[PDB]
Amino acid sequence: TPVAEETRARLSKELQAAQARLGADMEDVCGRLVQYRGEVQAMLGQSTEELRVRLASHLRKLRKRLLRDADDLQKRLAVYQAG
Amino acid sequence: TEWQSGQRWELALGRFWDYLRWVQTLSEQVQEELLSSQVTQELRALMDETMKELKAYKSELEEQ
Repeated sequence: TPVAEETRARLSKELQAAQARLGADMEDVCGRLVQYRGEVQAMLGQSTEELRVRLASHLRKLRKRLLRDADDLQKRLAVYQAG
Repeated sequence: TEWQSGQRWELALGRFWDYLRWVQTLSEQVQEELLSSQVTQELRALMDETMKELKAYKSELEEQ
């Protein structure tokens, strides 16, 4: 409102979306670790070697998305700081 | 774009991030705690603290 009024609000929406993306990222991670818990029960005690390799690979990509969206959120807060 | 600050919300996200890097290792202790809900319980608590601190920060930011 104080550093360009009508546009700064038209920029809170963007910050809004960035927070939503982070929250979603953190939820997708927990979701993936719940899914791992169920996958292991399905195996009825057989080796989970292959499940662990898949989880490791998938978790690394989920962690890359999280960092990228965290980076973007920091950069947006910084501008808002002095619209 | 260069570096950021030491804000309460960045420290919270820090702890979430360090916890997840430990999980990534899939060590024996990670495997134990994954088959319980212990890991998802600890991550949910860290997630909630991050979003709580983030709301608070944006609120005080609008004062400037």
